[PDB]
Amino acid sequence: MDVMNTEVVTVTPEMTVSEVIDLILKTKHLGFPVVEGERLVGIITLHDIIGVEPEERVGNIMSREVVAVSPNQSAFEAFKIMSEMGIGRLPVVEHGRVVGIVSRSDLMRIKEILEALEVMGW
Amino acid sequence: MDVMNTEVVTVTPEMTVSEVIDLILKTKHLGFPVVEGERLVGIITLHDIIGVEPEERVGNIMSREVVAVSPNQSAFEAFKIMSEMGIGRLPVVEHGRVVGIVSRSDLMRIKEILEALEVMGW
Amino acid sequence: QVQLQESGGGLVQPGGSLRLSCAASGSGFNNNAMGWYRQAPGKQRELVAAITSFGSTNYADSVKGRFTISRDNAKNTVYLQMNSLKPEDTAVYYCTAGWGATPRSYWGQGTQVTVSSHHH
Amino acid sequence: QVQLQESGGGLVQPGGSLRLSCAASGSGFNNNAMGWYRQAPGKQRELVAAITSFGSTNYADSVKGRFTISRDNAKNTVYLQMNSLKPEDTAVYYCTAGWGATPRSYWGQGTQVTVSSHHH
Repeated sequence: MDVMNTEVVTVTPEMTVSEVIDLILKTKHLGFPVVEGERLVGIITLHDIIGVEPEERVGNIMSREVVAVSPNQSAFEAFKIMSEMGIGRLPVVEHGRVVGIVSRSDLMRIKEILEALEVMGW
Repeated sequence: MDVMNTEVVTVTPEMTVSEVIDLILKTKHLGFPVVEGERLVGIITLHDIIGVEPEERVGNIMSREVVAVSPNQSAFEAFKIMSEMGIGRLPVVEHGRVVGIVSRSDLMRIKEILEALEVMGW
Repeated sequence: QVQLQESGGGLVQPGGSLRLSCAASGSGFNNNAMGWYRQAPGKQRELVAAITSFGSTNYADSVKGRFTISRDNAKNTVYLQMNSLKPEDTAVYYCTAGWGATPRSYWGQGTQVTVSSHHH
Repeated sequence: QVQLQESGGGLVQPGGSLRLSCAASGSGFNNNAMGWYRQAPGKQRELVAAITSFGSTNYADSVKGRFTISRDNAKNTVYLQMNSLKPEDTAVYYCTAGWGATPRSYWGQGTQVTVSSHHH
């Protein structure tokens, strides 16, 4: 899939809210896939850690319902899913293992250049 | 690369203009990559066969300057190249072998649905 | 509309010969281009040979000359004759159909061809 | 800014132990998460273990328990201790660095680890 980031920032169910906030401050990501090794087990967002004690573990806060896409799908399918579900990031998994991630932020900038493009083709 | 057709219609340098016209009438494609086996050796278009005798072979009419893309590139790079060069199709090769083809027609329809999309995300 | 059924194939001595056959059935078949692809144990699928309804052939350089392809248009059958077989020719050979010099639209289940020195 | 240099690795008996080491250099390294990936002869790259600056570990299920990872924060060095090694553990082991439970931003040149029964 195009517009896929292979350097995914993930967390484990045993990491604490405190360490996740440090990942947010470091990587500027507002959400992370939860993994056991590379196997996707959940998703966590900035909204989930609102008012949560910093010692709380991720596994008790994360959502186990995780929407994902396959590397065989296109960036336009991921854009459609993120627009339909209202989410800002979409993990890309293959055989249950996270192989990448697609952000709504990247595809929103990809739509702009597409409009900037296609005026040279006339 | 997204929006890639793996069922490429190709020709050989030894096929005749007559057989290429039959491929145009059958497949509705207005251009074909020229191959020796799977190795890309040239490109031929409908403009090249204008006024050419039907017994003429493809190798004497085709263009050996062939613009191509890698499967590691994105459909937006192929769209940019086709808009910049003014071509309607772009062969996708890897190790000199044609592995797919991307048409300007598909990407032009992909841009429309992108505008149709992104109104549900608001 | 279109179905392909391979035939033949097996174990052959290095330098031996072997003929693969493929019959195309279904009302959707209409003088399509037919060809052969192969896939080595740890490599990707790869074109061997192809032939159009006009009789125009297309060979991969590695099998050029050693392999010959022909087709019976009335019977919708393509044949792959292999000679001077090498151990590197060992692969699963798939019969394909479509249009052009590299037809990939329809595929058969594949047939195994093994080229290795063994007891005569 | 960031460079990784593997250390150790070689041939080990099935059920034996082996310790891999990796030192991170460069002014760009700043308490990054460090980990180990491996690639079998005919398979894709695959996570073995990882550890963050906070000390949080992450193991692939296949190596869980048998392998242990630790890191010296002052020396920017990560260690992979492998025990009860299996022939399926044979791979090129790459040292990685980045952020999170699966750091992939920076890579080392890799080091070979071979687990097979051989003459003592």
